[PDB]
Amino acid sequence: SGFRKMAFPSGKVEGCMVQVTCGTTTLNGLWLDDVVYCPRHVICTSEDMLNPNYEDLLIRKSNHNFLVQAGNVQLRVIGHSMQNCVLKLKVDTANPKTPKYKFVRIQPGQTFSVLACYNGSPSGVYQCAMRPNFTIKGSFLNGSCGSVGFNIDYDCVSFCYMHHMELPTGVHAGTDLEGNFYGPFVDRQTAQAAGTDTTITVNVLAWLYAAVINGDRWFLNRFTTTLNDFNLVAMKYNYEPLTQDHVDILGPLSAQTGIAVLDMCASLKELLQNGMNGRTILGSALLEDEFTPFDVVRQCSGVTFQ
Amino acid sequence: SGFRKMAFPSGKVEGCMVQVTCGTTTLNGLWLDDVVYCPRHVICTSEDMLNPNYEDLLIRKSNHNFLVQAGNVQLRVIGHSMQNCVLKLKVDTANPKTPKYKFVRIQPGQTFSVLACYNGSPSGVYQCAMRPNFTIKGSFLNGSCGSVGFNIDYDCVSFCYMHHMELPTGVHAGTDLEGNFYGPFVDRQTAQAAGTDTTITVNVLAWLYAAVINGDRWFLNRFTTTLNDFNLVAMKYNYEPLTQDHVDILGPLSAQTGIAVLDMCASLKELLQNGMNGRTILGSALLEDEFTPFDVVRQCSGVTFQ
Ligand SMILES: *[C@@](O)(c1nc2cc(F)ccc2s1)[C@H](C[C@@H]1CCNC1=O)NC(=O)[C@@H]1[C@@H]2[C@H](CN1C(=O)[C@@H](NC(=O)C(F)(F)F)C(C)(C)C)C2(C)C
Ligand SMILES: *[C@@](O)(c1nc2cc(F)ccc2s1)[C@H](C[C@@H]1CCNC1=O)NC(=O)[C@@H]1[C@@H]2[C@H](CN1C(=O)[C@@H](NC(=O)C(F)(F)F)C(C)(C)C)C2(C)C
Repeated sequence: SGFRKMAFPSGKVEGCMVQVTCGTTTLNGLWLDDVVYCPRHVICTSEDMLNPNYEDLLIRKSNHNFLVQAGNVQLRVIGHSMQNCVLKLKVDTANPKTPKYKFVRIQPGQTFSVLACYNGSPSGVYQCAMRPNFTIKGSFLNGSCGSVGFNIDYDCVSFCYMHHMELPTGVHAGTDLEGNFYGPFVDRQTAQAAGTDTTITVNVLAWLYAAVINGDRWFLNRFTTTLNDFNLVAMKYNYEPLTQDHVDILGPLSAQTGIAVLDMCASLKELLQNGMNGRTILGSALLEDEFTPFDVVRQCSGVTFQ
Repeated sequence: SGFRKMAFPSGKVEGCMVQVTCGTTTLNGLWLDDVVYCPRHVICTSEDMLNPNYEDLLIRKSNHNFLVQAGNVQLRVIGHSMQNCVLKLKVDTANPKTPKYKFVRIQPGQTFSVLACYNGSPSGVYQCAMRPNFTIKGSFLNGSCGSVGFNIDYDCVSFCYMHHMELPTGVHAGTDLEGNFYGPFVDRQTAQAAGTDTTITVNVLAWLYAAVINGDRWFLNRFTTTLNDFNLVAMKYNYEPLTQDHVDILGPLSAQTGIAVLDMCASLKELLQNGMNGRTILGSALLEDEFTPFDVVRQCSGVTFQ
């Protein structure tokens, strides 16, 4: 038992990180086969990013303006292409440490691991969720751009995020590995707002199930409720509406605990309406919404990868 | 900014994990140079662990009773030695993926990363602290024994923990890489209590500093206090006493924020005495004590390793 925010093992991604320099700007890139991916604003300078014309900027730029280093070793760039908000640099050496991999665009409420990197070197790894408003609550300093977020499916790495920016509220925004932002963000230094965040209801439920599984059951009450009625209370607290797809996704946890989703919902309604009363659930004094059902299933079944 | 429980990148340890089998018992071992380390109770069976005589058990045991696998590849064991609560199996192949490494016995209040493993394969990585009472609050299922805890200093891996058991309170216990338990625990299935846990005061302060650094400063009051007076309140809440060594260790954070440790202490005293009032600090509704000053320094400066 016990319950921790767990990240995937980062070994397979660590071998893919490199440093990309264009003039004085340095950030991280991702080296897969003979291609390096990084944010296109590597080609901008720190003090003129208010509203870049990326096309014009990129036009002063040749293959040789791009310094790519993997550890000590410099790579030769033989080709460059802009794709949405990402630059792709063709290099002359396939990464010998390339994992099996794909590129996926994740959905709001899914989780993934971030390998936070500086100057192309790994600093740390943590787990994050794509919020409903397509931000993440990461931990990212200057130099972190180009750090990636991923999942591991057995031996396969699914890359889903590349870091680009921090928004005024101190949350973070970025793209998929095709260069397309999650959310309405753009890669210029301008005031940009995320909308209202909402709680990922299905995640909160999974976490309530994990609680039960771990023996923490104080909050289970003696009521049940309806989807419709639950959803009336959900909406008022800025919880995402629960659908029957959510109910069915929780099926394993439901089955494993013997507690029907709508019972667990009733418990949740009371926690929403009366707060925790200074108690904790799995050591937390707030309702956690950054574990998917899938996450909970695996931390309570021991899923492995390498 | 932002503030996350961050683990070290796990790549260098992932290449060291193997599966160790003795009869029907399987757990994880750590393969460094030509030696595999694992818990000695790999030689016991699931249902007779009430009070093993490890010496007698080990005596029915020969090199060939030990099945060591690294992925598909079986390793040949040419020698075995019991050291305290660990078994050391000499193998005929040096791990080609051995990192630079040392073995350290950590102190209560230090943090480290855990690579939780099953059947010799990595499942996940998270950060943990050695509690004052020498437990950890991990996330560990059946099969997790032999998973290790570590730090990275630049390119060097310092192994500090090997997992052994879960205690009745749902916390976890284990040894250093020499086989010596942290705390008064022993490797038999018997009711065993950890004493009272205490909060790691210096960590809570570092986390208050991280809060300030991130712009979350609501809790800063207009008082100061004395070590002595602070310590009077500390003791009543089961906080570890703060010493001048602690004060001096917080020096970087102190200097970087302009807030003297004893001011921050005064703020902490009020939080202890009046609670948070339903507010949060770095998104938490409790006082976090699992980040060292060192941890905070690095998540707020971008320390890298590979
Ligand atoms: C990342 O590492 C990058 N740094 C640089 C430096 C250059 F010189 C060129 C290109 C890049 S990308 C930055 C990561 C953030 C630093 C602080 N926390 C981080 O996550 N990303 C940026 O600095 C990013 C780039 C320009 C302005 N950025 C921002 O993140 C800024 N935010 C915003 O303007 C907004 F809209 F509020 F989000 C800011 C104020 C620096 C935090 C661009 C968006 C291209
Ligand atoms: C680990 O993976 C191991 N499993 C086995 C299985 C065998 F057949 C032989 C040896 C081993 S070591 C176990 C990890 C725990 C399982 C549940 N959560 C875990 O962290 N470790 C043990 O099962 C451990 C070993 C015997 C009894 N152990 C306990 O952890 C038990 N706790 C206690 O008895 C005490 F004192 F309360 F702590 C228990 C009740 C199974 C959780 C020994 C201590 C050698």
